[PDB]
Amino acid sequence: RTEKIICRDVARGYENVPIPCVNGVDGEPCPEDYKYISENCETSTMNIDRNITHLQHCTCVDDCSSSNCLCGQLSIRCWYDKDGRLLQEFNKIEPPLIFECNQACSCWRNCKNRVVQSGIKVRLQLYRTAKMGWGVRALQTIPQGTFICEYVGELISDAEADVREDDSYLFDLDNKEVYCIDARYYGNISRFINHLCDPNIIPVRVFMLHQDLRFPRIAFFSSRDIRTGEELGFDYGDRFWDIKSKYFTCQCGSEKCKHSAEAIALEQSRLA
Ligand SMILES: COc1cc2c(NC3CCN(C)CC3)nc(N3CCCN(C)CC3)nc2cc1OCCCN(C)C
Ligand SMILES: Nc1ncnc2c1ncn2[C@@H]1O[C@H](CSCC[C@H](N)C(=O)O)[C@@H](O)[C@H]1O
Ligand SMILES: [Cl-]
Ligand SMILES: [Cl-]
Ligand SMILES: [Zn+2]
Ligand SMILES: [Zn+2]
Ligand SMILES: [Zn+2]
Ligand SMILES: [Zn+2]
Repeated sequence: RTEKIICRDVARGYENVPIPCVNGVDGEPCPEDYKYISENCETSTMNIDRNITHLQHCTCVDDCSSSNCLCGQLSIRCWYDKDGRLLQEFNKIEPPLIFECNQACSCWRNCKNRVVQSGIKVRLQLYRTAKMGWGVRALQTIPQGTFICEYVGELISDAEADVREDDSYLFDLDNKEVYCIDARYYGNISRFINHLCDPNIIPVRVFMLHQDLRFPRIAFFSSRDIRTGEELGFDYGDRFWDIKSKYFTCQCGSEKCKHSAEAIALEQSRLA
């Protein structure tokens, strides 16, 4: 059985780079049960605050690399280095909110605080995994702290999420009324990223063209150096697995697996 290229670009030209789809495992064609979108969509009135006068913004007359950048200060500091990668000191456990520069800033569109809004730069592939359906892998080495892709989908209310049958593609935007990104019907490449118990990417809340704090955009950055061919994955969290472990178990394969049939059996036994 050969590896076949089934789609030259699942994004249909909407990303900076093509994202091909291949299958070397089984006879499944390229997934078509969803609509690919490169940016979040709305299917109801969300009333996002898009008032330009409500934007906090910088007065920077340089490239925004000084500690005088208001946008950086909103993030404690700008966390991007000269090549757009998170600093080694970045809090990978409890990430701060990132405020990127925006249309109200005095700075230029190429300033040092515009990583997420510049879109996908790394080379990714949608591929058929052995045991986890479709997944997303790197076609190249990716240093720690590199922006990968955004978690994109349909913005829905908590109450709408509570009525959705298929909850397998939900990303929660928790706050203190709350919202979800549902990637089931409308999503980007991130909808295909599997759970790994030892993750190589972390989600980060970012603000760009608006600063309505109810609607952070979710940016995945590598949490360590990623090798060519390595499957991308993040921790779906204990909530997902509480609901789902009764239906299927984790196939991540890691010695550190917390959600496999074996690991679940050890915990059920260790309970006695
Ligand atoms: C199965 O994984 C998740 C399920 C749900 C879920 N599920 C059900 C919807 C249909 N009803 C009948 C029962 C609940 N509801 C909600 N929310 C939003 C916040 C809390 N609200 C009070 C409840 C509505 N969030 C979820 C988040 C999930 O994983 C997120 C991480 C993994 N992603 C990245 C793949
Ligand atoms: N570690 C893991 N073990 C087993 N199945 C997983 C997994 N991570 C993700 N999945 C599967 O993928 C769903 C999340 S959506 C991720 C893409 C999915 N593999 C697909 O083919 O479309 C989960 O509900 C589960 O069905
Ligand atoms: Cl094609
Ligand atoms: Cl409102
Ligand atoms: Zn600035
Ligand atoms: Zn700037
Ligand atoms: Zn700015
Ligand atoms: Zn696992």
